[PDB]
Amino acid sequence: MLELLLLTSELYPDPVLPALSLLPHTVRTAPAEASSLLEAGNADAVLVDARNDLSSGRGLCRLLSSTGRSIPVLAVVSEGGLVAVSADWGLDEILLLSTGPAEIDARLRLVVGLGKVSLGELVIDEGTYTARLRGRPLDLTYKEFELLKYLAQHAGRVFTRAQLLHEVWGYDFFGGTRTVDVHVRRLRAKLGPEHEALIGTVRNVGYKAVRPA
DNA sequence: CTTCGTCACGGCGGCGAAACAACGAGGGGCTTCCACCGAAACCGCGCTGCGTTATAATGGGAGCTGTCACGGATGCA
Repeated sequence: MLELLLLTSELYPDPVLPALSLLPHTVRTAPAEASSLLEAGNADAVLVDARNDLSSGRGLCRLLSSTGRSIPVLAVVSEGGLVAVSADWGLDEILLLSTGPAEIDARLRLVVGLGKVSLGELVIDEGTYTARLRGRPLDLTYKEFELLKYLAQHAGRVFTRAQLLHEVWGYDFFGGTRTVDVHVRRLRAKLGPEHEALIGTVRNVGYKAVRPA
């Protein structure tokens, strides 16, 4: 009753997951391509092969992730390869290549079968990449909107420039930037006289966010 | 083509940490025994030396000896 779409170059679903033939779910196969995500129709779940290669499997799990709406993404890895399997893959469920038929059935029937938190005086709207600080208008540049976003949810957490750099930027990451200094100085300006006490900037500890009061 | 985002550039400055000098409690400087080294001793005894042996016994075993020549030093006649 589920259409499972395999992105695997094995040309058969059998060595990727052996016991799946014991369940009468339909399996539609294609090589591990992003364009075969356009090959998804009424697929209820999707399995990626990452048994020997954790990197492209994790990135494909990432390629699916955050796109929306979304159909939940699954992957199959090895047991010594479960070290890299984490929440950073964008997984909803991970499968091993030795999980049983009723086990895969239960994981599938679990996974295929609200608003933002208010409020730290900085609302986050995901549409135009902008916020709202005690006032409707709040212009945030491409990276001056996520810098506040990064310090928003991790309020109270201490983050160094590089720790911020690789999540706030791509990052590349360049050096000798002061881009944090350029931003936080700018992010402490468009926030008006009030809420200047939203970021904790003590010397050489990085740039932590201080939540009220 | 237009207009916005980013990323150094350079300084500013206020924190900040490390160097330098008022010194007092763990070492340096005290006795106080006796298992001990170490002495001093008290030995005996392998180890070397030295003595004696009482029928008669009364002359080496051995060695295999040659060159080639030559000056000369040495016993004869």
